[PDB]
Amino acid sequence: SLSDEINKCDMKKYTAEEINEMINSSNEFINRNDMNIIFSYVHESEREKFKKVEENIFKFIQSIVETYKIPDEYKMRKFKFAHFEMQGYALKQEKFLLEYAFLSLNGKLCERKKFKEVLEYVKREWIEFRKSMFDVWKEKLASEFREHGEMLNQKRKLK
Amino acid sequence: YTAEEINEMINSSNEFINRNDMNIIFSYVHESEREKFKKVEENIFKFIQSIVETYKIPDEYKMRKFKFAHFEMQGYALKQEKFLLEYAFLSLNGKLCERKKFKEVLEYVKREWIEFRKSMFDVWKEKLASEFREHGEMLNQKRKLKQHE
Ligand SMILES: [Cl-]
Ligand SMILES: [Cl-]
Ligand SMILES: [Cl-]
Ligand SMILES: [Cl-]
Ligand SMILES: [Cl-]
Ligand SMILES: [Cl-]
Repeated sequence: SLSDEINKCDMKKYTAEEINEMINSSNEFINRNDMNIIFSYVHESEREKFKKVEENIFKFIQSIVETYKIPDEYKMRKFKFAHFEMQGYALKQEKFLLEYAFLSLNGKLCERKKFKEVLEYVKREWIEFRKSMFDVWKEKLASEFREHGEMLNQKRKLK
Repeated sequence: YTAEEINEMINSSNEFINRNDMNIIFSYVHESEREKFKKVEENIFKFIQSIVETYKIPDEYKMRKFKFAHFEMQGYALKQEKFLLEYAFLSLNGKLCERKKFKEVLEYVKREWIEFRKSMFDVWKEKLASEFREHGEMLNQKRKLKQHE
């Protein structure tokens, strides 16, 4: 749609031409800003292309769904869990490539102080993530189960 | 890998840290956060068990909803790990790099992603095709069985 194009044009930070220009620059060295811009563009490009692969898989499985008149309940539940498994494999691939890029672009050593700072931030963010997850999912499932339980009691009272 | 070994490594008097240690610490930390996440899920599920018993909700509904919630939570946990891996990569990477070397790394990352995408397409077409074709065939057979009364 039109609004999706306007919202994207109004948000664009990088072009493909800019990125190719940066990659192909005659400059012997490349600074952290330019490296971050390129990795942000690449992360985004790989994220979009991955989604197109998932669409193509789901379009293909749709042909089997229609051949065997498979109900939507089964189709959507299986598509949902497959999406999760594919995300899982993509994270594992990105993890290896981030480690590859980290070791290839830097020296053998890093300041222990800086490493300890990053590590303390990761640990604090995980505690914060876990607290939030507890509160969010406890409420999501409580409402869903309490509601379904009220619906059952209704059907039970009727009989 | 012990909790004493990793605390010893982080608290080392050594001014710098090598790859071997940095990876052995991030592996231990990824594992520790993975265990701690599972404890949060258990706590949620224990709480929902109280509502299950209050309304006498059947196990079939309970387990199916717990399975789906698990995958949604793990989905958010993978996204959180991805952000924190990216955070650590950008924070520890140096201010300058030889452009030649950067271009080489970038060309490798791009080729690996093309290879990943080709493989993923094929692998997941096969996993879901077999699963759906099998479920479909069993549905037709169950339908013919009821229709032949
Ligand atoms: Cl079904
Ligand atoms: Cl990557
Ligand atoms: Cl470094
Ligand atoms: Cl499972
Ligand atoms: Cl992490
Ligand atoms: Cl890293």
